Amino acid sequence: TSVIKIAVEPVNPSELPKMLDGLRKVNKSYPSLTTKVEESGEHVILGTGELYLDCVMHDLRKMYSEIDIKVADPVVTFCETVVETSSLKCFAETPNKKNKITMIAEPLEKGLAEDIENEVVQITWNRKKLGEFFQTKYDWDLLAARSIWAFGPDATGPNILVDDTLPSEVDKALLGSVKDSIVQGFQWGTREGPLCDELIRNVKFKILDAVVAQEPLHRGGGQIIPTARRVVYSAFLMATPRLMEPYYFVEVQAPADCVSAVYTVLARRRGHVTQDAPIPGSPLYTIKAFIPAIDSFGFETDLRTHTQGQAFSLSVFHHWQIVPGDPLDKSIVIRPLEPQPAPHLAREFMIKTRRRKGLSEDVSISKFFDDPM
Amino acid sequence: NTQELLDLLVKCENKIQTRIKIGLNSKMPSRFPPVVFYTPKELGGLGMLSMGHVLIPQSDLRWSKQTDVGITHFRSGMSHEEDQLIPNLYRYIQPWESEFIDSQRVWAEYA
Amino acid sequence: DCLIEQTHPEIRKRYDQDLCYTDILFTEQERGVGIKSTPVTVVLPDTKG
Amino acid sequence: TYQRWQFTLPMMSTLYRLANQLLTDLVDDNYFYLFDLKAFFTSKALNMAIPGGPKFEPLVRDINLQDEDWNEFNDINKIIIRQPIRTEYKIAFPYLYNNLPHHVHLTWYHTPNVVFIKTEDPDLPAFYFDPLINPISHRHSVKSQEPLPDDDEEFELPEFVEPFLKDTPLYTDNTANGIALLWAPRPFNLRSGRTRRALDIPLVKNWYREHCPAGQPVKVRV
Amino acid sequence: YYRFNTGPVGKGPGCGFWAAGWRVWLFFMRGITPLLERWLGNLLARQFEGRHSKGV
Amino acid sequence: MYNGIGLPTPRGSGTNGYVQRNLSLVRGRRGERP
RNA sequence: UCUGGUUUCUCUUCAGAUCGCAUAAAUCUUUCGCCUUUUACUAAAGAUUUCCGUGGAGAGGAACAACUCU
RNA sequence: CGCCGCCAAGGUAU
Ligand SMILES: O=P(O)(O)O[C@H]1[C@H](OP(=O)(O)O)[C@H](OP(=O)(O)O)[C@H](OP(=O)(O)O)[C@@H](OP(=O)(O)O)[C@H]1OP(=O)(O)O
Ligand SMILES: [Mg+2]
Repeated sequence: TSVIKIAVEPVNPSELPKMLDGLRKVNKSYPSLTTKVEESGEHVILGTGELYLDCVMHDLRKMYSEIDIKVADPVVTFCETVVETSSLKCFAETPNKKNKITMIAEPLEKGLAEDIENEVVQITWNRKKLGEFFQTKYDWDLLAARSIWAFGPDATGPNILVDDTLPSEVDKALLGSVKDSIVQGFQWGTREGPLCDELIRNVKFKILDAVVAQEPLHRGGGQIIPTARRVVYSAFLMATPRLMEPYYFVEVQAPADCVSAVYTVLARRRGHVTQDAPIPGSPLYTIKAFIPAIDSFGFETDLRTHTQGQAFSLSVFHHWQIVPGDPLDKSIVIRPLEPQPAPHLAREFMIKTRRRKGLSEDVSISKFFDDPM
Repeated sequence: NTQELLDLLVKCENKIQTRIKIGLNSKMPSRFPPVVFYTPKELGGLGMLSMGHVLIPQSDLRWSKQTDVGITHFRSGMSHEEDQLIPNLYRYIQPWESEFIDSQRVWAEYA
Repeated sequence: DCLIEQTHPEIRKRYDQDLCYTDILFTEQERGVGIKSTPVTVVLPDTKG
Repeated sequence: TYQRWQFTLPMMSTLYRLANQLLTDLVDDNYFYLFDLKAFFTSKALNMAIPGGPKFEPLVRDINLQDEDWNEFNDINKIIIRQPIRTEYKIAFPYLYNNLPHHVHLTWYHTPNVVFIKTEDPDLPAFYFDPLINPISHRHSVKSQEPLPDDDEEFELPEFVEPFLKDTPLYTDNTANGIALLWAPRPFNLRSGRTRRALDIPLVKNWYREHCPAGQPVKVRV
Repeated sequence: YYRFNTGPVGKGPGCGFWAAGWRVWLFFMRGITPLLERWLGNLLARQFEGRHSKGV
Repeated sequence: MYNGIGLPTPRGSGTNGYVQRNLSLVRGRRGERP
């Protein structure tokens, strides 16, 4: 997953379509690059690695658009989840004042989340076959296993839906189950992020109950997608959600003479060293560890710097992990500089992304998520 | 508080040092020491007041134009570091607010 | 490069620096890691030949 | 006129043994990370320095200028900082950590890290500085062709049933110094070459282009 | 001089590795020989055939 | 330059350089040697 | 059985190769820093030469040229 | 993380 993400800007704001054409030529020349433009006007580029983005910016600056270019400080694309189940049930409203869809949300297991991320189950299967697979894998209820519908982001991400927690027949007249409107609303509403404009993962949403209008051709049948949007991530953000940072799995080859330096540069950067393996052949041997991607900035450079040239490291994208802190923490004072070793760094990590293109702060459940009448 | 004037005093003080050095055609730190300068006229010499030996401050240059960061990374002043500790003039001049707070109570007790 | 020097009977084989001229870009001859490939169409004989 | 020379390997091994106490044990160009000529060109052009490296004068690109609203919308106390961006990150590659580059050179990355176990004892396959995790004397986990020693002598001609060589072993007295001289520095890995001059040849050349040894004064490092 | 003193060797003089200063003061005369060659040729011209007051 | 700063013109001003470190700072963890 | 040549000393132009596994000075045009005017200067870029050496090529000899590659 | 090291013409007339 291309996870590092830098903002890009021209020095002169006048000659903007020339760097647009150069950036498009880079995107043609570099396939794993993904460029985006947002409501705040600045262009952003997410790529795979540091030397990859190095060669990208080299060919962007001095071959395809020969203008001076300012960049921002690097940051990674981070994700969102919930860790416990819901403690309160949501509420719905529409401009027809007709529907009332109440629902909740609860987490999953990370192995089957990686399995559905790695195209193990597919939407082209039969209903009962993948129902029986999910049945024998996640010891689920039989009546609610086969009653699922289309999956989350690109029908692949672990954001599944289960309709049959609270009993199966309510109306079932015309729509009666999530078929076209709510499914496409979740397709169009899972990439644009709920909390701080970042995606969700490892959370499934289950409807408690719902009701359809008397005539969806006359009343709201296409006027319930932002309602479904608001109710889904209102029920998500009321369950005390958390953020997820990526780790890099790192493999280091190093001699035994300068060995403690990689341990000191991982323990300073919160490294959980897993495997110290003496390999046959070369006296240099391997260290397999986990490091945060936000602390991966110049990892191999400083690693070769402390080991005076003897060691070498490689980084790769690992799956998501839980950050030290919660986004909904209030009455807390965050210093602008002086990065925190403290266990409440996620509040800083989300206010410094809502000071970005973002939204407006004070995300408590008062205005857009619930109606305290 | 003004760092750019503390740099200017260090720049001009060593410049008049060098101007007196080229009058002797010496320009040497070891042959022509600063002991020649920092001695009073009553015992003999020229008699001058040190502001280069104040250990002028610096800051993070990336965030110096951005935000008041505090105090970090002291910079040396003059090229004299043999631990003689030539004092600064301002530590023997009474400040503004001390003079005003003393003046109010002095005139109050005088009345 | 070894198989293309088998192919080409016109060589400037390495004496001082390496002859990795398949890494063609200027940002991959100086790093020495390779950023952009370029595939080569050749012939190879077998033990029949 | 004393132009071109060709030596032999024991004679040059004696030269390599007599040329110690001023020659480095460095074999590859991996100790020179941020000590390369191109990294020093980058440090010259980018108004920065390596701790232990040179400090040049800047060039034509002294003063940058961006007005208040544009770099305000670009940079406030807004970026997610975890560790400060050091100057070694920019001297490594000045393209995503630093803006507006010119007169810049681009350095080397990851020569394949030769380790070169030295020898002080005969019997060249010494098997030292080398662990081994393979369980010896018993392993089978994959199928193999011909599990049946049944074929009798039919096609191996006895005039050349033997291997290629038995007239000499794979090691003798002057092969350890040869493979030690294979990974030797530049004046010793040749066996043949040209004649230089007494002002041409540098002697203090691999000393200063290193790291600074600890426990030394400030005048030796300047 | 700080690579003689490593180990039990001694602080006193004996620093007799002279090739390095020798090479750079050969590099001096290597570039200064045509310069003051031309200067002494101009000196011999100014001394032996006289000066040019209002020529060039 | 250890991290960010130094002096580009030591020959212009009447100084030699050598920015020190502020020993009067207060934070939790700063050492690397012990 | 025929084919039959390495060094050293003198001219002869071409050099595009870390011409040299290293690297001196000067001139001009600009930016600086000491500076009173200047030569002596500081140290960065741009472009020219000078200079200590080197590379391959045409000849005339001599040095064991007859040992012998072919 | 540690600048900097100085000669002369300018005056005892031609
Ligand atoms: O005074 P230091 O800064 O410590 O350096 C001195 C100095 O060398 P430098 O002044 O050039 O740096 C001496 O040379 P002098 O200038 O005093 O003549 C030299 O002696 P040599 O002339 O033999 O090179 C030797 O001093 P010493 O006499 O003790 O050998 C040396 O270093 P150390 O003083 O640290 O030994
Ligand atoms: Mg005059």
